Amino acid sequence: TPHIGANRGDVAETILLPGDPLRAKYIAETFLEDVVQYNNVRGMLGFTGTYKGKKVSVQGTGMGVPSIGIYSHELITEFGVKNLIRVGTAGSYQEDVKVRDVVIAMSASTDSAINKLRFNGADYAPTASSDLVFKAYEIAKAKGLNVKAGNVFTSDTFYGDDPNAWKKWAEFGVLCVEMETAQLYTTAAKLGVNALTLLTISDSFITHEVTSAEERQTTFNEMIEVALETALQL
Amino acid sequence: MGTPHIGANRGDVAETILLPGDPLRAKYIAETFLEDVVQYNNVRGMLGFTGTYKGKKVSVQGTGMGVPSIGIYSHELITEFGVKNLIRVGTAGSYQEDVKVRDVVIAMSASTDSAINKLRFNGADYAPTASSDLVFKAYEIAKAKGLNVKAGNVFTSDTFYGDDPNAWKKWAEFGVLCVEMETAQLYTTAAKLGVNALTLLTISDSFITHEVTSAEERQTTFNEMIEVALETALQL
Amino acid sequence: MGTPHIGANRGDVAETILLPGDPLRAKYIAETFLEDVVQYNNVRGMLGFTGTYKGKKVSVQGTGMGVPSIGIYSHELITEFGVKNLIRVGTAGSYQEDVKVRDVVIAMSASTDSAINKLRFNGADYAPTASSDLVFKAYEIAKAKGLNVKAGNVFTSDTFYGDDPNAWKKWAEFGVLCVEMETAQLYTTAAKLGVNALTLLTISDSFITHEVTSAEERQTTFNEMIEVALETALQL
Amino acid sequence: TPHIGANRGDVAETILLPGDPLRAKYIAETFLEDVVQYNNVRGMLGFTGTYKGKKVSVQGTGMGVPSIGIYSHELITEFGVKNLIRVGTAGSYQEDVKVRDVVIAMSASTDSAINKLRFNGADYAPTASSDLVFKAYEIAKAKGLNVKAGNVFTSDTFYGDDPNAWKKWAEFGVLCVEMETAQLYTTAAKLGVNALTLLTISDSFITHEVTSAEERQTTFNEMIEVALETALQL
Amino acid sequence: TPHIGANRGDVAETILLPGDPLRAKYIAETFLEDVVQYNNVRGMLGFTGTYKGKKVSVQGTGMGVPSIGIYSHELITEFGVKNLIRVGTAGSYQEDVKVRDVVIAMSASTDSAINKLRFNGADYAPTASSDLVFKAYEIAKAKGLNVKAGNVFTSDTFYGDDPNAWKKWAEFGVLCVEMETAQLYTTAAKLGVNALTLLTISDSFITHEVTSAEERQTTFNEMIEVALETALQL
Amino acid sequence: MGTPHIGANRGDVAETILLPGDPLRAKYIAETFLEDVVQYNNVRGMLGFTGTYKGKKVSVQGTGMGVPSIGIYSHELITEFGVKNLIRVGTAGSYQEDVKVRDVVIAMSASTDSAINKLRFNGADYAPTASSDLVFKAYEIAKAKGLNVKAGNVFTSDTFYGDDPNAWKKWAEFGVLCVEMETAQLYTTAAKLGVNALTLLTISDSFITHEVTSAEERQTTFNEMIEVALETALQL
Repeated sequence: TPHIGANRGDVAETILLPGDPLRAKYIAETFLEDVVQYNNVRGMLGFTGTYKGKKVSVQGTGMGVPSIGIYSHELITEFGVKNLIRVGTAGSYQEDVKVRDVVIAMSASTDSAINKLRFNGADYAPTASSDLVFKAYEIAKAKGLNVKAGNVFTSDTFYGDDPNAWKKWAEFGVLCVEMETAQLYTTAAKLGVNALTLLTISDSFITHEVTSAEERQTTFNEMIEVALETALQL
Repeated sequence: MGTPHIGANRGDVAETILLPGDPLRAKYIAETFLEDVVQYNNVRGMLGFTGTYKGKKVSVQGTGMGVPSIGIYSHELITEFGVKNLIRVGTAGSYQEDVKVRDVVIAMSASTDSAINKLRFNGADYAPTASSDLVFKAYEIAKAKGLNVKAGNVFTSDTFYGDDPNAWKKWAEFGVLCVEMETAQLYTTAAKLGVNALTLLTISDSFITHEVTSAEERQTTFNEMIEVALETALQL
Repeated sequence: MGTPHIGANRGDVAETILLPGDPLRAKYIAETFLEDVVQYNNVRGMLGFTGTYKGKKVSVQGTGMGVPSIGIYSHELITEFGVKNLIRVGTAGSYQEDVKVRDVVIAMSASTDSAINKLRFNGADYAPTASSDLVFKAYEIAKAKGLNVKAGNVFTSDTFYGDDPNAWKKWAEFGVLCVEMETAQLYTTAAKLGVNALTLLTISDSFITHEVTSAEERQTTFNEMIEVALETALQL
Repeated sequence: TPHIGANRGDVAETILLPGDPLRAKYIAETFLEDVVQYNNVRGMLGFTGTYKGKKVSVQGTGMGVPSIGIYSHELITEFGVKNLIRVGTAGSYQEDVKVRDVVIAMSASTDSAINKLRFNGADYAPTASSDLVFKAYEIAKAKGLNVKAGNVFTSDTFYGDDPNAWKKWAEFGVLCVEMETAQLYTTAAKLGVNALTLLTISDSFITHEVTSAEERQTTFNEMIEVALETALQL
Repeated sequence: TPHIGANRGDVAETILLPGDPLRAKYIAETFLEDVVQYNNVRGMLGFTGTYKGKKVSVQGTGMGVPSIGIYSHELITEFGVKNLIRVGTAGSYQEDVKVRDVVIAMSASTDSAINKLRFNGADYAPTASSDLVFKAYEIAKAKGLNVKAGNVFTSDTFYGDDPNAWKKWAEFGVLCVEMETAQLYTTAAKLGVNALTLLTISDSFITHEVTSAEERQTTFNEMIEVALETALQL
Repeated sequence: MGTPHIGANRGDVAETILLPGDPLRAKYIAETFLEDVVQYNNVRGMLGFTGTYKGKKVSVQGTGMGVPSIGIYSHELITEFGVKNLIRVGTAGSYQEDVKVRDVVIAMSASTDSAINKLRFNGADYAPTASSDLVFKAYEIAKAKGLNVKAGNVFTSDTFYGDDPNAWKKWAEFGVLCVEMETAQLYTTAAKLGVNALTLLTISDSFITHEVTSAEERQTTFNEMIEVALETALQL
């Protein structure tokens, strides 16, 4: 409510969640029919339309655990959302994981304290909904995409103090780093709904390639198609 | 051209910047208080503007909500665009009976439940702290404006919707004035990079009372805060 | 010859291994499902066997209970004996009403109260995660076998007899399927060493219901799990 | 009571708190009139007198968070003290911060666990009373002292294992290291009273200058004058 | 019960606890008369017999804090065991501590989280029963053994990532590393019974000597004799 | 001459030192038990003395209260003045019914809520431990003196006035004998620097009973403890 200026009914049961509200705009204009914009509070654009006849929503979450914490909670509790598919970007930690590859997050490691606080310092592993993982994987394979499914690192920090810090995570099989998933999976689990993160590799700690701002906003089409086809099967 | 989060050139951003959380509030500040306004950023809709206030160049830009979001923007602004003075202008919820709605709070420091510094200092407690020159200038301006100003510790929360309704009380017992979501990061980043930072906050609600205020009332108080921030900007 | 915990030579262990906690369960699996069985380990009574399943070499070995115990065995098996695929086959207690006794759980990941990774990552939260190729193969086999299969997060407990009877509930609220004592270590070690790991679990009891099952019933379900693990082994 | 051998009434509402009881003695003999010694328990000297007609107290706290924890608590709860002004010494972490400079602590970073324990591992920032900060700053400026006001580090450890450990703190703007303030500010906040720390730089991690024991006890007059003038305005 | 397949009465009041069940077998066959095997669940052999006329038990615990946590709890609560003497192996952290030396653990440092969780992150020091320490020390000295008594490190990890990690512990006087004692001492203290760990040095971080599997199982006789003589006096 | 906290020369301090928390107790010990006493320290009023006991040189010095205070004094004494044996002689509050007022406790080890070692060992649990030679000598002396002596774990508290009246109980359930404020630091420092340390404690009050004792009674028991410490000193 304080953050989404709309009524229950305005948002579909399944929603795609880019971090960038302008990417939500792009998805809505490019892939959906009969689009209605239901939110402009804080510029966090949210749209509802149809994809091949099925109602779907798309809305920006902003960057970081706390921002997506706010939007995922409100979407679930106040708008009755049941399936949440993050479509985001991430920096590769693996030579095997290339700029513009698509990755499924089975789980999310994190340096956020959100769960450390709640479990008295133990290690909760935020985990994807298996059904969504399986469906998204199958759709991807049927499309010719060599999609990997594994652990991603959700960081609070884009500009770390130590340029070599990523290497410890990569040694333990972490595919890439992004900034939202540990929170999305935690909240989905807590509230009894379903969540999946798909990512497009936008930067690389191996080769140091950086995609442009325009490229991230309007050209990562493969992940969007996977997410939409996934939504269609839910 | 720019950074992956700010699509502008060096020179497009003034040396002093105001930092509302909401990019629509940046647009409002720019339209309301600045002359000859140019928009330098639209990446991710994170509106940023540059204009003059009483003849002096000043910028204003949304940061998004939360420590990680402002961490990205403050870092890029300082290292890529040469920003020297960063003044957050936000809203907060009061934890104290004598911190009333429509009061202005100056953050001397920020407590937090974010893990950003716990990681950095091997589990020790770093206290993110405001630039004193900015605290002193802002206080004297606010006072002379006749405003009800408090200066103290604020709580930078990582979690808006927490498990425990009463958890704020522990912080309130230890004198914390109010809760917001950005300041510990702003102060840490400015300290690391050797620049100047200040957070000003209008009290928009109270965990203690349930006083209601009109939109006109809220606008007037917000404008007062912005004036304090801009008159501060003038003296740097 | 060997390591201080496995008294065998390189070559004695197949590239894929099943890992019951109980070495008497390793003996049972070997006798029941494997041909031309050779025992390669008796050090500390930690029985390990190598035989063929449908003509393919496969090993099976007890790990002991707990993160430190499986930490020793998995490390030695991988680094000294060249094991590439490690499939734990265990029992677990259900934390969920729809995770019923005699169900099979595939661990996609493992939460834990062990400090092994807290130490490694400076207090951050590493999520030990299964090899997806093994998760996908095992799921499809179990499904086609008509089994009631769930795939999700399991809790690797350091303490069987804890101070607090209700402590599991916090984990259950956050979707944890069941509790066991080895998986976070198995997944972390396999990830570090660049090999493949999977945990399969039969639900032996419930924290929610108190359903009773016969030994024949328990044997049948256990055999089904082993078949899934061995049919998975076949495709690697 | 177990630690201060005196009755309510014997201590003034405003008190100066050096760590060194012999420095309390010095302040009392040098700056106060009509001095009465109210405490000698454990040799922790405490005096009450007048400064320009206003009643003030001065008492040693001992070194370290736990010692000042004891004395600040007893002073507030049993003796009705309302304003607590620590006048201490500290080692510089900044080239800008010279031996014999005076510093105001706006806040205190710490490696003490006192607050980690209480806030479930979150980061409480012990903070000075703004009124005292402003008054002390103004008095200092009117005296010709270039006083800095910023973050100080309260350590449990004088002799650290790592000779380079201080450098991380200095990178993040920490002015100097002392051993009391995080506790004084925490207790003052908890009990609803007012606190300020003034420090004289007695050692330097930059130049390695060390002042003598005599110098710390009887020659740091500038901070004492600021504190007394501050008390006078309260 | 789930882990020990026997009835109250089958186990004596004093028990020796090697980690290795085959070492329990060795002790029982070599030192005890009238031996009965009371446990074979999970192959964790347990025996009861007499040593010089006094009933004693010996049982394997398995390796690691969680495994001994299980067996020590069941032994105490369900079988009425009152004295628990671990007879284990450990790797030396001190040039002074040689392969085949015998060590008494007065206390156990640990990297286990078992107590961090329980004491809100404070530092509980698991400590031996003084009576058993004194008796075992005296017996050892009367045998000609130069026995050391000090702090041992209970680790969850045999194969650490950092080959130099042990050096910090050795600097602070840690004698050797093993994998059970912090748990045994914690549980004994909690349940109000008595515990002692004796160790034989089986590996050395100084010289890199490694004893064989056979040697650990059947040749560490000196510690066994000390433990048995200790039991006899209880 | 000296250190910033001890105003004396090398040679002024004996190789064995007794360490009361209270410097007035150091003065009392020196006057009561030592011959040919010289005061070597008055810095910060932290009285230190050197005299002979039965012809042997021994020192005695106040440490102040708390881990940080004794951290300074023990470090300087060892590294600058060549002290080899450090024996704290203090008071403590009992956590146990069979640890009665006027009993003597020998600290085998010290639990703590200080963060000194949590920082040092990356969040692991170091157990500060007494020198066994000193534990054994002191126990045998105390026993032969007919004293009621206990040897075990003590709790080194960082906070005298804690938030929670019942918090000691957790420690009491896990066998902790009593609470004091210095020992974890003393034992850690002596271990680091390769020297010998022991804490002896007279039980001055009880968290369990509320027994009252006369000053004469308290003096007698304290003198007994000092005798144990000094007879121990004699044999080093």
